[PDB]
Amino acid sequence: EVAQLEKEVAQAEAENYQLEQEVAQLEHECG
Amino acid sequence: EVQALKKRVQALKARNYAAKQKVQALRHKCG
Repeated sequence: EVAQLEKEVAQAEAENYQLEQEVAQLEHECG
Repeated sequence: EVQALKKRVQALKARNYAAKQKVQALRHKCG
């Protein structure tokens, strides 16, 4: 369902947003 | 669009999958 996919996209987006923050930080401190 | 959101999910998961590995790789590298 559209609603299901939307909650799934929002799920991925939420994680994605965090992953990029952590990667940027970890790289900024290490990389 | 269902088909549209599905590709959104896949695109996100594709980036999420890569980012997740990066975060954990970075946690190993400098965690």
